[PDB]
Amino acid sequence: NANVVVRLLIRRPEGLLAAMEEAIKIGNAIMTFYAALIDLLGRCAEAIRIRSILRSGDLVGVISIAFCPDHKAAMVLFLDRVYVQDFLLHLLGFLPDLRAAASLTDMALALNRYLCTAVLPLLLFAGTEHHASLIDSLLHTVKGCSLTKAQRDSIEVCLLSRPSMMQHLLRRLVFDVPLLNKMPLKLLTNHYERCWKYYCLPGGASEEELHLSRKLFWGIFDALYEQELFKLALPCLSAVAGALPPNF
Amino acid sequence: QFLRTDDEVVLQCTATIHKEQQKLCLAAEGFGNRLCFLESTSNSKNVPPDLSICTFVLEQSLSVRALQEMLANTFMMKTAQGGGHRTLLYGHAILLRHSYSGMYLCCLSTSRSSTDKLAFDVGLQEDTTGEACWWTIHPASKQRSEGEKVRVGDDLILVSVSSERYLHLSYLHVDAAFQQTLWSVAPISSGSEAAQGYLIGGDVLRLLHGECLTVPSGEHEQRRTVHYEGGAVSVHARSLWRLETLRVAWSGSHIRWGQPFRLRHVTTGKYLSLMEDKSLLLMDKEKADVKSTAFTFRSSKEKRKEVDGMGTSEIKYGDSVCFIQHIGTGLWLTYQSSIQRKAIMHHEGHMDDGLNLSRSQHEESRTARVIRSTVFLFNRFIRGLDA
Repeated sequence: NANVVVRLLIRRPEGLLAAMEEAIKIGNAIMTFYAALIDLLGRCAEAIRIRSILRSGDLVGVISIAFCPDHKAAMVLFLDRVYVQDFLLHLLGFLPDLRAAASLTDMALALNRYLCTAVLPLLLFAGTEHHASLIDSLLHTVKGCSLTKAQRDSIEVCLLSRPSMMQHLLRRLVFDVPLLNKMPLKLLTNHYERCWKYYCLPGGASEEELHLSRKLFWGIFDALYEQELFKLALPCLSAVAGALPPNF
Repeated sequence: QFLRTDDEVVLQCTATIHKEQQKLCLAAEGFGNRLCFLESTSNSKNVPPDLSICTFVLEQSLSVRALQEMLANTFMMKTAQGGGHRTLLYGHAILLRHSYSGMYLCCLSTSRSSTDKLAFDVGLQEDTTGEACWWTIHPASKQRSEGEKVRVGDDLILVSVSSERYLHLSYLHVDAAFQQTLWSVAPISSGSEAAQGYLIGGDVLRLLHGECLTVPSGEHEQRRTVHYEGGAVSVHARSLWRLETLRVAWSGSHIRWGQPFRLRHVTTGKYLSLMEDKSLLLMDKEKADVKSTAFTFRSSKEKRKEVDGMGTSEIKYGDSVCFIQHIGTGLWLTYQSSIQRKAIMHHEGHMDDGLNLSRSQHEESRTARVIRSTVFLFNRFIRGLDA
């Protein structure tokens, strides 16, 4: 169907990107009306002569306001369809988003909405700031369905890689652990043994934080099923600290 | 009546700029530029345009199913493929080459106009193995059909394969887009045309005497005189005269006694535009009129009309006694009295006016057109530096 209709569509789509973000000042008519066009266009996975025509490099709406419930996720899926692993973070865009994680209602539903677009980047200094915005959105929720969905993507995005900022975010779990032992972030506290083991290889203040983390692990050991589940991984956090040391 | 492979036509529209019937054919540069361009052939009796820069030969028409054989190829595309003549059907992908420079017609991945989002431009590559060079045929005629035989004198939409964009004509631009242009197909020479050593239209040749002719050397009168000589002037470039008839279609037919003769120097590009008062003058297409360029051929000093085909292979080259007569004057080319003896159009003068000929070959003409275009670039760029 798409294979036909885009060949049909060389005739009249109706400077189109010239006035693309024009009437945001000006009744959501043309904005949503072309949002439909771009979302429909972004539906194409030899026959990939199309891809140039699929790419007629239109990247203004990416950093349009990087409504904003509606349009930006459509741009997300279109860019994911038609269009290195660490280049894309200049497109924050999550700079309004993960920083806007407490604006008290289009916002309140874009909140639980854009968790899909937050998982979607599962596909060298400012990544610490990206993990900062991510932690701000995280503890802003730590909407729980797609939040628990994004909880899985957060750890793999954390171990996705500078790498000094990656070890910084690996002990960011210990940074938030000062309020731990909550039950929400207990799964992240359990899985943080993997982040410490990820820091453990080339990485083995910091050892002082490791001693404070072992002290917090012993304090969680006497803090007394989900906590009883995460306590076995807090022993794995102590072992990974052994392999490592060889609303703010 | 119809078209096969190895067939030479052109592509024209009499397109409009404010109700113009502007007989614009697509002409390609080659040998120094990879872009093509429009070419008005309307006032060809007073600005005769070039044809050798806009003639093309049907290299290979094939089925669309046959193209994926080349996809399965990773040679010589089965060296025929098939026959034979492979008589033209609509709904075929075709290979097309320039005649002269011989570049193969392809589109471009470029946007060298408006913008106008991602439509495409027209190129001339030499890698035929790429479907920018491949071109699916569509008659824009429900009165006709697709798959049936392609006649002479039809009108078509030719669409790409890679871009699959139609042949777009823009304003004056030629491009590939989601809109189309109809295309006349004027038959020129087919095929074969017909035998070795014959007066066949479009030819460039030498004008021998038994002895030959000459143009002066360089260092410029801009060679605007014409004489006789022995010498290696055949071996020189200056003895080269691209014949053109007034007939736009079938211009590469056989030449016969007294066809209309738009005659043109090659190294300059100037036409032999006869000063009608006394003798010979040289200027470009602007002077080239029925008073200035158009002559006839007569087998005797005392002594063509209608052919939609190859015609009669009239004269060979060495066996040629052609009393050239200018139509506008009735004069005949005799001489005066370094053997650089000046020839003159005259009533009689001398009785040696049925002169002798010898055709050229491709490489030498090619280098000649190169030289012409070369100095055309060169001297204008020289004053580019001077500015």
